[PDB]
Amino acid sequence: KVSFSDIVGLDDVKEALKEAIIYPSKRPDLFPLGWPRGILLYGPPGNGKTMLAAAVANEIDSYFIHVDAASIMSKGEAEKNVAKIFNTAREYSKKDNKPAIIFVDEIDALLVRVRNQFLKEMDGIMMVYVIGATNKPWRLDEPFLRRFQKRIYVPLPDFNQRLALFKYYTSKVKLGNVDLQELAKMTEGYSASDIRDIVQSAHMRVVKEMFEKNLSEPREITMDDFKEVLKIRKPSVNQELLKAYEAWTEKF
Ligand SMILES: [Cl-]
Repeated sequence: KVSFSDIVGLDDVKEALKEAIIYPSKRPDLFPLGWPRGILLYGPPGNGKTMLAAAVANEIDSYFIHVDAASIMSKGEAEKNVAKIFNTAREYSKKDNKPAIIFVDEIDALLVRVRNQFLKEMDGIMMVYVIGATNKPWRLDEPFLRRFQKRIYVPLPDFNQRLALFKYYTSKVKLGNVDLQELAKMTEGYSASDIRDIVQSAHMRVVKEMFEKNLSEPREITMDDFKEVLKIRKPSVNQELLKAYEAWTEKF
């Protein structure tokens, strides 16, 4: 569904995806020195890596093949599955004159037989892209990383993104006099998925009250409800984990 224009902020992430995938897919003649087919999206979990990847496929009218690495690693059947993913990508790309994107969620789960088969297919496509997503980029060894020449940090949401997230999630519920700009100010450090969880939990407070009081509709959610949720629900990404991303980035 999603396109770049549905996505608030992330201007640097968008630019880096345009440079790596959208521009060369639209104008391959403008990249005579070549371009990477392996894009690594990395950073804290619950920040829209999957949605960014889907949005890229929409921008370039690509086929999108969504792969979860943990499901491949629990199949033998696994090498066959890796081969079949890349060959489906190739055959559909050529047959329809259209790029194909293989999105591999939790790519670090591949970590050696599957790892080796995977890298051989990467070398082989080098119009198919592989976007790998990880929140543990330190788990990838340097040889593995050499097939991913574009590495993009996807950050925690900033003020404008948090505000758009609250607007989106709360449009589904009944709010009282709740200033969404102040909820966004108070949530510096929380991830996109923490924000969804905050709204769900604030709604759960009023629903639970409605049942306990035997009423038929919940009351409006108030600022008091959100603050009570934020006392218990802390950012799921702490300072330690964030400095690990900075250290990995400067190193790589
Ligand atoms: Cl994510």
